[PDB]
Amino acid sequence: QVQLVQSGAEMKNPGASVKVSCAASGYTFTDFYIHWVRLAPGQGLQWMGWMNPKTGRTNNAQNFQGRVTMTRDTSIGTAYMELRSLTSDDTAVYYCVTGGWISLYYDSSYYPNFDHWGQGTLVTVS
Amino acid sequence: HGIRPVVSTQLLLNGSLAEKEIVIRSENLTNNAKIIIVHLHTPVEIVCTRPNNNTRKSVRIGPGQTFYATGDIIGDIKQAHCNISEEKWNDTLQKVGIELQKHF
Amino acid sequence: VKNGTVEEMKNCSFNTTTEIRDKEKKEYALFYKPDIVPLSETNNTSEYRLIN
Amino acid sequence: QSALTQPASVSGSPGQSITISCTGTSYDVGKFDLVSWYQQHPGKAPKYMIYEVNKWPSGVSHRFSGSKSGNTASLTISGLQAEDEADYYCCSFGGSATVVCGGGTKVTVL
Ligand SMILES: *[C@@H]1O[C@H](CO)[C@@H](O[C@@H]2O[C@H](CO)[C@@H](O[C@@H]3O[C@H](CO[C@H]4O[C@H](CO[C@H]5O[C@H](CO)[C@@H](O)[C@H](O)[C@@H]5O[C@H]5O[C@H](CO)[C@@H](O)[C@H](O)[C@@H]5O)[C@@H](O)[C@H](O[C@H]5O[C@H](CO)[C@@H](O)[C@H](O)[C@@H]5O[C@H]5O[C@H](CO)[C@@H](O)[C@H](O)[C@@H]5O)[C@@H]4O)[C@@H](O)[C@H](O[C@H]4O[C@H](CO)[C@@H](O)[C@H](O)[C@@H]4O[C@H]4O[C@H](CO)[C@@H](O)[C@H](O)[C@@H]4O[C@H]4O[C@H](CO)[C@@H](O)[C@H](O)[C@@H]4O)[C@@H]3O)[C@H](O)[C@H]2NC(C)=O)[C@H](O)[C@H]1NC(C)=O
Ligand SMILES: *[C@@H]1O[C@H](CO)[C@@H](O[C@@H]2O[C@H](CO)[C@@H](O[C@@H]3O[C@H](CO)[C@@H](O)[C@H](O[C@H]4O[C@H](CO)[C@@H](O)[C@H](O)[C@@H]4O[C@H]4O[C@H](CO)[C@@H](O)[C@H](O)[C@@H]4O[C@H]4O[C@H](CO)[C@@H](O)[C@H](O)[C@@H]4O)[C@@H]3O)[C@H](O)[C@H]2NC(C)=O)[C@H](O)[C@H]1NC(C)=O
Ligand SMILES: *[C@@H]1O[C@H](CO)[C@@H](O[C@@H]2O[C@H](CO)[C@@H](O[C@@H]3O[C@H](CO)[C@@H](O)[C@H](O[C@H]4O[C@H](CO)[C@@H](O)[C@H](O)[C@@H]4O[C@H]4O[C@H](CO)[C@@H](O)[C@H](O)[C@@H]4O[C@H]4O[C@H](CO)[C@@H](O)[C@H](O)[C@@H]4O)[C@@H]3O)[C@H](O)[C@H]2NC(C)=O)[C@H](O)[C@H]1NC(C)=O
Repeated sequence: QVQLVQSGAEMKNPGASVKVSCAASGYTFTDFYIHWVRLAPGQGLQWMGWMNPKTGRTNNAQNFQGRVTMTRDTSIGTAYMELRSLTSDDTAVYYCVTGGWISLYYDSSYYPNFDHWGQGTLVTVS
Repeated sequence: HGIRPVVSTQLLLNGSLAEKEIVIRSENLTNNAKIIIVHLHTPVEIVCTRPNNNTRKSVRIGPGQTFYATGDIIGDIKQAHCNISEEKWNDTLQKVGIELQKHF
Repeated sequence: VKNGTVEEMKNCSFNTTTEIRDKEKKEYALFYKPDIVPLSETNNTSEYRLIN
Repeated sequence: QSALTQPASVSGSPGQSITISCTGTSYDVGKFDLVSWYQQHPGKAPKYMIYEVNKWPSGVSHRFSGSKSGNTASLTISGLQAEDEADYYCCSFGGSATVVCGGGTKVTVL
């Protein structure tokens, strides 16, 4: 029932920015966080940032801080992430992942329950 | 007794308990202006918390003395709140009801 | 960030007298909204005072 | 090393259980126990196997299990099969509210 359909392979040159989108269904989109993870070849899973679709707060790992920005719109129910200062090492597969459940009373951003995964986009540089 | 110098306005926190029954106390229950104290037989547990993860900033103000203030919220923004077990609060409130009935 | 039942605070930047008593620097700190009041009849919505 | 320390090798055979370990700093996964493990077949998105060190979600086989102690958290595969030919990624609470993931362990029917 859950599905996160994503954009296509956004091949781009170094120096520019790459913007990926993942459209959500099944889950009530405002209820669950969206985390982002990256499979850089050679390296393992590499985590970029979370975003609260209900509030809009975002954070990034120190490798990505200041380099990644995110946005969405809850009516359509689609999520976006954009990466600045693209380079060759960013050639990787981006994956849009959701969970845990958002609450006003206990923080559950960092709770790494990547419940459902989108099919991917092959970002290639270049 | 080891009296608690507790600061609390609408509810009494970590206080002492009555030995056998819930108690009500007031200088004159006829007056609408006078406060009425209620003292419980068993406690009703309350838990409060800040889910916001503050970081303590250290600002310097003049000769050496520091002024501390909230820095960034390292984490997601969340609501500070309190909790009470609903059924136990209902039971305690209805029992204070029976004790209010003895005077009304 | 959208407001609501989240208890958003105000990021207030202000000048301080540093350890060099007759010299100053800009400094920032986050204060809860009840701690903060709009300034004065010389009205500017972007400028504030502590409630004291 | 970097991010999360994790092995990259196989140490078992079909029908035998295999245990895999994960580690960061004491500020990292050793703090809370917020851990999860994922399983990636080639050309597929990683599936969701273990969460909070010792729990698992619906639809997942009972074979997988895990534990932690101090700064080390581990995943245990029970009775390897041919379906286990995959890569297994550790992920956990990353400190300063971040989340991090490790290099990944290849698994085979060796
Ligand atoms: C103070 O106080 C306060 C209060 O007052 C508090 O707060 C709180 O807290 C708590 C604690 O934590 C919390 O809790 C949480 O919760 C969450 C949520 O839950 C909920 O929800 C869900 C969902 O729902 C939805 O959907 C459905 C379908 O499905 C539908 O139908 C409905 O309706 C809903 O809807 C939506 O939308 C709408 C629109 O309109 C609206 O209306 C609504 O509202 C919404 O929004 C659900 O599901 C749930 O339920 C469940 O659960 C419960 C509990 O447990 C139970 O009871 C039930 O029954 C169910 O169950 C389950 O399970 C079982 C077992 O056996 C089974 O059988 C069944 O079937 C089911 O399945 C509710 O309702 C949640 O989420 C959480 O939990 C989670 O997480 C955690 C953390 O991480 C963990 O630990 C756990 O374990 C879990 O996990 C899980 O999940 C997740 C997600 O969820 C994931 O991630 C993971 O992985 C896992 O998974 C699993 O499961 C799932 C399900 O869920 C599945 O799917 C899968 O596959 C697997 O299997 C928790 O619980 C709460 O929330 C809060 N509140 C608020 C308001 O916020 C505080 O805290 C205090 N403080 C202090 C300091 O103390
Ligand atoms: C409370 O309020 C206080 C203020 O009173 C806040 O403190 C301030 O917070 C600011 C934001 O974090 C911070 O500004 C930053 O300072 C650093 C200093 O090193 C500076 O480098 C930053 O500059 C980048 O960001 C600004 C926008 O903020 C951009 O306009 C600027 O161009 C810079 O972006 C470029 O460089 C980045 C690396 O620095 C790149 O990652 C980024 O992609 C971008 O790249 C460009 O070039 C690329 C090609 O090379 C291209 O691909 C790309 O598209 C771009 O063109 C920034 O100015 C203040 O320093 C800070 N001040 C103090 C006193 O702390 C505080 O955060 C508030 N707190 C809360 C909780 O709200
Ligand atoms: C609520 O807020 C509080 C306060 O912010 C949060 O607690 C804080 O959490 C911080 C962690 O995010 C923690 O910071 C640590 O500070 C120490 C200095 O005292 C510092 O050493 C730590 O940095 C190392 O560890 C982190 C992981 O925790 C690594 O990501 C980092 O890269 C550092 O490790 C690197 O250096 C080690 C020593 O050389 C190496 O062994 C290690 O392999 C790693 O090497 C790689 O990175 C190098 C660059 O760093 C690179 O050059 C090298 O080549 C390798 O690639 C860390 O920053 C605060 O101490 C802590 N504060 C308190 C008061 O608790 C709390 O988490 C928040 N709550 C929630 C729920 O998040």
